[PDB]
Amino acid sequence: TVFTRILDRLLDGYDNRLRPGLGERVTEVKTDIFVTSFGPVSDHDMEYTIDVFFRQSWKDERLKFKGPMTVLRLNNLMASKIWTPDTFFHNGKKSVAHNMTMPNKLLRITEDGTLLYTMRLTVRAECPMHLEDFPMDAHACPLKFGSYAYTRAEVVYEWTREPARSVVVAEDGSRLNQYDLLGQTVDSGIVQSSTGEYVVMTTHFHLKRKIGYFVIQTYLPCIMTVILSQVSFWLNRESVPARTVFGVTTVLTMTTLSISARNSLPKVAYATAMDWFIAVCYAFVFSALIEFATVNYFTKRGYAWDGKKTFNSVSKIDRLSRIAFPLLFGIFNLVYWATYLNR
Amino acid sequence: TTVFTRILDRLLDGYDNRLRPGLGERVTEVKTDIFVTSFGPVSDHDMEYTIDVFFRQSWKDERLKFKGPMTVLRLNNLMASKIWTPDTFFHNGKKSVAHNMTMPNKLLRITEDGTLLYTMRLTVRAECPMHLEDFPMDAHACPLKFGSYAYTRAEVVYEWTREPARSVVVAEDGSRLNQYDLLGQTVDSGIVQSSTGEYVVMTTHFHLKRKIGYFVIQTYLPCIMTVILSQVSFWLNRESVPARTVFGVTTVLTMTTLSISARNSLPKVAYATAMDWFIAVCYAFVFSALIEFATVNYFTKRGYAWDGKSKTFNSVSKIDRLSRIAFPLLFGIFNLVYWATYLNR
Amino acid sequence: DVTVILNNLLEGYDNKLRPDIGVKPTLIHTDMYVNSIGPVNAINMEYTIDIFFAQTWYDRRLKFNSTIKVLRLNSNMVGKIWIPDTFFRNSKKADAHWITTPNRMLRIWNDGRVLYTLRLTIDAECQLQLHNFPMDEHSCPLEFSSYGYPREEIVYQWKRSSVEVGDTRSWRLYQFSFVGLRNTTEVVKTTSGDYVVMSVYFDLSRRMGYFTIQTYIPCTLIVVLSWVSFWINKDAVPARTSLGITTVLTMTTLSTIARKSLPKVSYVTAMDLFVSVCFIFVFSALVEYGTLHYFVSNRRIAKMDSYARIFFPTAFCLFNLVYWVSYLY
Amino acid sequence: SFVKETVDKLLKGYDIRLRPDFGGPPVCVGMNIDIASIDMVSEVNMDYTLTMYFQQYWRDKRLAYSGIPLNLTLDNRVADQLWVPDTYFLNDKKSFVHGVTVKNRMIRLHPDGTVLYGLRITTTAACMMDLRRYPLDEQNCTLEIESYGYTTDDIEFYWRGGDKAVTGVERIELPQFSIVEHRLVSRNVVFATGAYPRLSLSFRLKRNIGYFILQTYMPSILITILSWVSFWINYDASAARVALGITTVLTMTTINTHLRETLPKIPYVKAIDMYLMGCFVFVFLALLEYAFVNYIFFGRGPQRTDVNAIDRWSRIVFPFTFSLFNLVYWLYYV
Amino acid sequence: NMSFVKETVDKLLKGYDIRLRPDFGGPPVCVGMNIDIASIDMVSEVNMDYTLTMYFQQYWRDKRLAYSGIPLNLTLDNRVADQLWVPDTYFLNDKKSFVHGVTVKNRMIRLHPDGTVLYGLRITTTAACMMDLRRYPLDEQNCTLEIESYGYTTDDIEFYWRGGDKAVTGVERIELPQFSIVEHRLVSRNVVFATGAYPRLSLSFRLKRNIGYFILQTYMPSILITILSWVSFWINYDASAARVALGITTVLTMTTINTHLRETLPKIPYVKAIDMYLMGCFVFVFLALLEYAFVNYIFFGRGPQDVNAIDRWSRIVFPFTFSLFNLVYWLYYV
Amino acid sequence: QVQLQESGGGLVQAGGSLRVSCAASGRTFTAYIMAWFRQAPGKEREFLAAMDQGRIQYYGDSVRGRFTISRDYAKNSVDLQLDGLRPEDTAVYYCAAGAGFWGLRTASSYHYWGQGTQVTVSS
Ligand SMILES: *[C@@H]1O[C@H](CO)[C@@H](O[C@@H]2O[C@H](CO)[C@@H](O[C@@H]3O[C@H](CO[C@H]4O[C@H](CO[C@H]5O[C@H](CO)[C@@H](O)[C@H](O)[C@@H]5O)[C@@H](O)[C@H](O[C@H]5O[C@H](CO)[C@@H](O)[C@H](O)[C@@H]5O)[C@@H]4O)[C@@H](O)[C@H](O[C@H]4O[C@H](CO)[C@@H](O)[C@H](O)[C@@H]4O[C@H]4O[C@H](CO)[C@@H](O)[C@H](O)[C@@H]4O[C@H]4O[C@H](CO)[C@@H](O)[C@H](O)[C@@H]4O)[C@@H]3O)[C@H](O)[C@H]2NC(C)=O)[C@H](O)[C@H]1NC(C)=O
Ligand SMILES: CCCCCCCC(=O)OC[C@H](COP(=O)(O)O[C@@H]1[C@H](O)[C@H](O)[C@@H](OP(=O)(O)O)[C@H](OP(=O)(O)O)[C@H]1O)OC(=O)CCCCCCC
Ligand SMILES: CCCCCCCC(=O)OC[C@H](COP(=O)(O)O[C@@H]1[C@H](O)[C@H](O)[C@@H](OP(=O)(O)O)[C@H](OP(=O)(O)O)[C@H]1O)OC(=O)CCCCCCC
Ligand SMILES: CCOC(=O)c1ncn2c1CN(C)C(=O)c1cc(N=[N+]=[N-])ccc1-2
Ligand SMILES: CCCCCCCCCC
Ligand SMILES: [Cl-]
Ligand SMILES: [Cl-]
Ligand SMILES: [Cl-]
Repeated sequence: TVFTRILDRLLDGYDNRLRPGLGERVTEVKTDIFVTSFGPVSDHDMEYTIDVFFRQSWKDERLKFKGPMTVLRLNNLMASKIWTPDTFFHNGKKSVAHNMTMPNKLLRITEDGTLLYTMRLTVRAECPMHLEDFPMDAHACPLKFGSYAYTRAEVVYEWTREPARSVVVAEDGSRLNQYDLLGQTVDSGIVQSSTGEYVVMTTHFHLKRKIGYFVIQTYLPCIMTVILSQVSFWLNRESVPARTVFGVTTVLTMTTLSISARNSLPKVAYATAMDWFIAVCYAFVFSALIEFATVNYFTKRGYAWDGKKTFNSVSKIDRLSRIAFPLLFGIFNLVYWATYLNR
Repeated sequence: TTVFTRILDRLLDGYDNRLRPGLGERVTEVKTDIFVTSFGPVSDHDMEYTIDVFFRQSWKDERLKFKGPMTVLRLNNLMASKIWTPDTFFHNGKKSVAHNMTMPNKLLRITEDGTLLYTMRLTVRAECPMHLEDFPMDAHACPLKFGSYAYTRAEVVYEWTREPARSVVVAEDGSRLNQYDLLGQTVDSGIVQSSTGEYVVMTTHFHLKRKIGYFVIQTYLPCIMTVILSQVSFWLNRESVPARTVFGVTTVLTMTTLSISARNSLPKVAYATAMDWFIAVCYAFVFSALIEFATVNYFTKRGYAWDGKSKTFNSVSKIDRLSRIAFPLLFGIFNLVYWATYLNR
Repeated sequence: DVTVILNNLLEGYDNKLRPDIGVKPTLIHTDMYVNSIGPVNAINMEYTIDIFFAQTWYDRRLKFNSTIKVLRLNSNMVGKIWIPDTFFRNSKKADAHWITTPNRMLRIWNDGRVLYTLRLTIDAECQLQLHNFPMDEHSCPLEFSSYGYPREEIVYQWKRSSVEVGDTRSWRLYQFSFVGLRNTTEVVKTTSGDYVVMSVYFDLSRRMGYFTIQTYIPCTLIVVLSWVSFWINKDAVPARTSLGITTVLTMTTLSTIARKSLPKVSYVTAMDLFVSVCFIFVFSALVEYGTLHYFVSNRRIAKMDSYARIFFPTAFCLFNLVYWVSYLY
Repeated sequence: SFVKETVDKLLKGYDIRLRPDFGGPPVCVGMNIDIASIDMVSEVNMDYTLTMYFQQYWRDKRLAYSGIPLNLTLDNRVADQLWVPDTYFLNDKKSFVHGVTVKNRMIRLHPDGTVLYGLRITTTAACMMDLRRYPLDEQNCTLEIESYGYTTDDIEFYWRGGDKAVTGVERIELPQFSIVEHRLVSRNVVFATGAYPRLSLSFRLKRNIGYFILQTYMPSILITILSWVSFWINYDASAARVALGITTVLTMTTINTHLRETLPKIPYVKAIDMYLMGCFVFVFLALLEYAFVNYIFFGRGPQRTDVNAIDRWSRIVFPFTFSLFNLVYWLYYV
Repeated sequence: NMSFVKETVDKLLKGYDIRLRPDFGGPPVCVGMNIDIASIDMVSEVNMDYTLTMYFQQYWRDKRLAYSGIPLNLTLDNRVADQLWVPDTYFLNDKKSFVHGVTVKNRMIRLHPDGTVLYGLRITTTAACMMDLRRYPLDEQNCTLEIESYGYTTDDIEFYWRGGDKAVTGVERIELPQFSIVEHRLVSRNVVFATGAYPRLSLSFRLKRNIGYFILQTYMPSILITILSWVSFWINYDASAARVALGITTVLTMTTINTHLRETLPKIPYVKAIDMYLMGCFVFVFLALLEYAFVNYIFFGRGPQDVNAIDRWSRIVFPFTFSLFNLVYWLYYV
Repeated sequence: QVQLQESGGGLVQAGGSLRVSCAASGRTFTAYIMAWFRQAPGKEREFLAAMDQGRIQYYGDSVRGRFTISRDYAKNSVDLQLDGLRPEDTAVYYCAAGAGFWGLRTASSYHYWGQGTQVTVSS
């Protein structure tokens, strides 16, 4: 009875087309984010998903009410007749407002006139990733939001608490498979545009890719293939079919490994750290068979050494290759791993 | 014009669309018939099929009687939404579409008697569970079940308009199947009890048989030829150690290439299908042929082969002689048993 | 104060009528800010672009005398006033943004000037000519116009600073690099009438870093690797045969990735020409030994290895000269 | 002012539930199509996606106005207050009207009462495809235009500008297909219940063979020729002829396995499968040839028709039978 | 009789305020919930989610809707739910859910004379399940569904499973392709916060993956290749062409198995149990090929300056160590 | 081996009620259509009832309203509650299970069958 009377007399003379304090002050909106789940990061789309409880609070003098209760609760129909901030995500791609089984929104009005607007959102935001150090790369995915139509002089956004404590990520919410969430940086700023200056609230979620999968799928098979190609250096020079098959099949193995490695990586047109490692391994396996061609060119006798005439001596090229090839590959690995793991 | 407009305005007077016709008096009977314009693609990966239908429903609402020069009316979408219609839903429907291009593909006609004919054009994506144990020689009866969502058997009952077999009609060019052949449909009705009550369900099973020709050329023939190729090495001389060693491993690699590609044609089931056993048996024969040579090579004394002009030379291996008969015969026995079993099913 | 102004503007206002209808064409000044040009899907012949699209026009029905010089409003009044029916002609799929509110802006000045902006994600059609792939350049257009109003009713015009781009390094151009921007205006005749069509052209050049490491270098090495048999003695029949046939198998494996990201075009691309020629060279290397083996052992041909030691490396080097000079210069 | 009075008068008393000439002759609706693009011709899904400007022309005397020598183009929202034909596409899997920046819809009123109604529609129309001759197949995909609730007594369809109603077909470029021709059909589907109008737009698409020559046929032909090289290799070289023979079999398998992934999954026998399987038999028989040669010399040698005769006979029959196989294959499918 | 029902229904909704919950100034409204799981499908490891279609029923008593004189349960039209108060229940882990709308929206409102309201909904929900796949494919997963009120605490609303542990039905009828539902569990609890306690209902399933698919497709082919690499140990040391070709082809075959299983298996970018087994078999075939190089070097490199002993030692250690590797692997994961 | 064993049933005085059960082993029939068939001596084999994975209960016209079929998917069994027994019901009651291809009322569409159970209604 008394509750119903209060609800009907709130919107009498209320104009939702006008922000609170229009021509009198600047509408201050206090926002805090509760990240329930940092959703999957899509490298192929340069986007990340995030499920949040986006909360916004502001004061509207026009909605003051005197009554038995201090907090009112509005249905979605009545909440659509009240001015709300036009907050949008600058880097959002396709965000979803959940509607099961009802609209996942809640508007509360206090007696003083303070509104609490909370909604459950699935935000797909753009994360520009420079994959040149893949898979040993780290990315700082941003989350920028602010008012679309109201400039800095009309609506200002602030964090409800200290910026560090305003954005809260659930302790058991990480939905990341190939990434580790290293924390977030919370800040606010001003962006100047052709439609005026706006207040932008930014959050930078820092991520580091986990390298364990690529070590056992890409690096280890490639390293063992290079070792296998260098194994043929210890075979006798007279076994021409054996070392020839040893060379091409290792090259074919490197081709198989290189093709599968690039399939998982998103189709960038530039070279990543994994591409250079495979290219060097490809050259080492290629050089192993070229070395045998030079060795075979100086083999005088086709017959091999017997168990007990003149026999071929061990190639000096082979002896130097048994040291140069393992050393040069070992040097490359130390240069490669120290260059990228240190970053 | 004036008479027609007068009836439309007068019909909705004192009408409550929240109540089914005959509420508290009798049972609302709905006559249903289906015209299948196109039986769409069947997805084995999702175990679902798409079907395009013209869904026709007919019931009697005494509250909508009228008298006028015309005998049958025609209501627009706005007026049809103000009249009670059955809450028909598809029990196994996953995500269906009601077409509205360019206008809502619906039509509601009212006879002076009060009979309402409701037609709508729908695309239904139903789920068709499959027993893939006989793949690719399997046959499925894909169901299409529908009925009232809210009204139990004591409130709304569904019946087929004509005889049940003649109430579901498939267009002669409707079949849009690539890997299946639609053999026919059986039309029936039943009863389901749930936590909310007992409901009438109208069912239609579409019987599909999978085409086998594609898998024979792509999978069965290459596997059979690979197994024959592995047994061909038995006719090579035992002194050709590099030749028969290359023969054994490369046929195993060939089987691996064929086995990987054949598996991509089927969704991830957790049981061995008919094609899975064929690949495994073919894999064993190719594997065992290479093991056979390792035994033959172990008893080869001399490393030189017989020269045409003629010293002592290796005799033909008894293991090779026995394998030239045993291996082709065992594979032939497996093929006859395998094809007799599944094709008869 | 503002409430009375807003009500009077809509008092007796017909949003079904274009401003200056029956008087003169409605001039609409259009701006555009490109947030990011998304991926260029060559298979579907399309690309994604995210823009802030701004339109400015004068509506004398929205004049108001007041101390307030401009009404900075949200999307609430968008459906109450006349809005241009601007659509993108090459758009395969376009979306607006509705999180957390309709991403739209409406600003009205006291002299009747209206500023209406919205945020749009567009999957615009772009027919790519891939004859020079992966050394190809494209100019993907973004065309928009009115849907029902011909040139006698709505005329669009670019401002001087119309199309503005941001960082251009945050864009999702994995395969391409943004090199330039062009804005044009034209009139297109249809069955309905003559329409003013505004086009924005984005010039993109593909980056060849991935194709060098993954396609050109591996194919080049295999061709060189097939030349090893020329220095192998002709008596080594198993060695030269296995070397010749394994390189062909390896070359076939690499031919899988030659045409992967691009659609099934029926014209020869630059990459397909390089891979096909490399396949012919490794094909001829095995055939060269087959002819040498038949005439020497199986019954000047006997000096074919000496000729192959020079002819094959020279022919492939000459091919690389013609190939790279033509496509890169 | 006067235009505003005219438009308000037209909509005042207008009954959207009544078609033009409700009690009289059927309303004649003219249709023309401007096809923006055709894409996503899916063999797997048996459908194609088409974007078009679909225009409908009809006369409504209730919307006739005098004194204004202009054709009134109104806001697209006025289409909800006017009667429009209940046109639908019979073979439409999924279609939508574009809605950026507004709903891509046009209403243009003419002083005589003629209504021009335009819609920008992207429709996924379904066509049954016979792919037994793939890739040497010519498809024919149609678009059926019909009235859902009216018969020929109430509505009639025709192609406005009969043979030139559909435009933009010549400007369509498809990476895989070539549009040989398009046809316009206007007919009344006669039933006992009633005659229903229908307009039919059909295209004949010819698949381009240039892609498949370089990707499928030429790789298979060259590998088959390589299997013949072992015929000229000496019968003594067991490790060379077997390695050449079995690697070409593996190479043919690699081509077939790769093509099974890069080509649409069409699970029935096609022309492309017959040629790949035919080339697989030739490389399989070429490897069987050496086994017969090896068995004759080494198996039936000591017992003691000619080893060199079999190789020499194979150097002619294999090239001849393969060329004969190509002649039968290409003539039957081209 | 029907006229009397119509009078009752209009009387109930006259003066009804949807914005207020039942017993607004009194005890919390107790909402009883049952779920009829029609099906569970698309248990995805890549997306860490599962899809289920269910009949979601909610029961509560509203004295404003109690009626007398009618011994029937008033099943009203589904659109009457917009004129009644319904709980604001949502699913926490839900990623994308919808209510089916063919032919109409799949919801029901059934009123009872005592005032009980039955609110039914047919919902397909894609809920999120974080899966620990380190034991894949020998892993048991735990998929939950969390139901909560958006804006009501235990002071205003309360949740309970109607029927106890029989609230959720249809779990026994679910047949998953690659999973087995070991058990389902119902949890009713109040999430206590500083502001207040929030009711929550949890429905959790325990899925156990079936190993039959992976045994015949992943494990057995790798075992056979590893055994084939041991054939080289029974071949004479001087047969360099035979032993190297066999050893290097088994390395290539293992790579082919691993690279293709990478595409076939779900893209899970971290170490799993299957990855350990495949890498273990790859090392064994790597050492077998490396074993011959040691044998070859001993005879030919250190010769002029027992190879049979090395092969004899390899014929025992390799089968034994691989069997030891299998025993440790299966015991740790099974 | 897959075995279907009909349990319960026998001679019954007219007006009694018999609940015929059918346990299944060797294969879970949760995705199969379990049905009950009747074969009078010398006449034919008659479909009585069927229940599928979706709990849809199909009944023959001669036994509709009298016999109730139920399935215990957890126990992999199907039950037939016989009410309103008449002397014409004296026959052998069979338990079947199959995919219902071309069927769900045809005996040939069921691959798994029970040994039968003699239910005699003597009066
Ligand atoms: C065949 O059937 C299908 C299915 O029914 C039809 O598809 C439907 O088409 C209709 C008509 O176009 C749409 O209605 C409008 O929708 C827009 C867009 O918002 C909705 O849709 C968004 C997604 O659309 C996108 O994807 C779909 C596919 O999924 C695609 O089809 C579409 O083209 C587009 O690409 C949703 O994201 C959005 O959800 C968000 O908002 C919800 C609340 O609205 C909220 O619950 C969600 O959580 C989420 O936040 C939403 O569903 C609406 O904007 C639009 O509403 C405005 O315009 C209509 C015009 O008639 C008007 O009546 C409304 O009142 C409203 O206009 C007011 O607000 C404007 C914006 O603020 C303002 O500018 C106006 O001035 C006006 O404001 C005035 O009134 C308000 C009070 O109302 C007052 O406060 C102000 O002060 C002022 O006085 C329509 O609802 C359907 O959405 C669409 N549905 C689907 C599933 O596609 C299809 O068209 C049919 N085809 C044929 C040929 O018949
Ligand atoms: C990729 C390698 C490119 C090499 C390019 C350069 C290739 C190049 O110049 O080879 C010549 C020589 C080959 O030496 P290698 O030991 O292989 O061959 C011996 C050499 O030919 C002797 O001269 C022969 O004895 P003789 O005097 O006739 O009695 C001897 O015959 P025999 O004992 O059987 O009777 C042969 O075995 O190599 C080097 O000296 C190392 C060069 C640097 C090697 C650097 C390796 C990294
Ligand atoms: C998978 C195969 C498993 C085989 C397992 C069983 C393996 C097993 O037991 O091998 C031994 C033997 C090998 O016989 P095989 O013909 O290969 O070898 C001959 C044999 O060793 C003679 O004894 C030698 O003659 P002798 O010393 O001078 O008098 C002769 O020397 P030569 O004439 O060159 O001078 C050798 O060539 O095999 C069988 O007898 C067939 C058994 C059944 C084989 C069933 C095969 C299906
Ligand atoms: C084509 C001209 O642009 C526009 O008409 C336009 N439309 C919206 N916005 C702009 C201006 N601009 C480029 C924006 O990036 C923009 C940033 C904001 N920051 N906040 N919070 C808020 C609004 C912004
Ligand atoms: C018909 C094509 C045969 C190709 C054989 C290549 C080697 C020829 C040696 C004379
Ligand atoms: Cl991730
Ligand atoms: Cl199909
Ligand atoms: Cl790109």
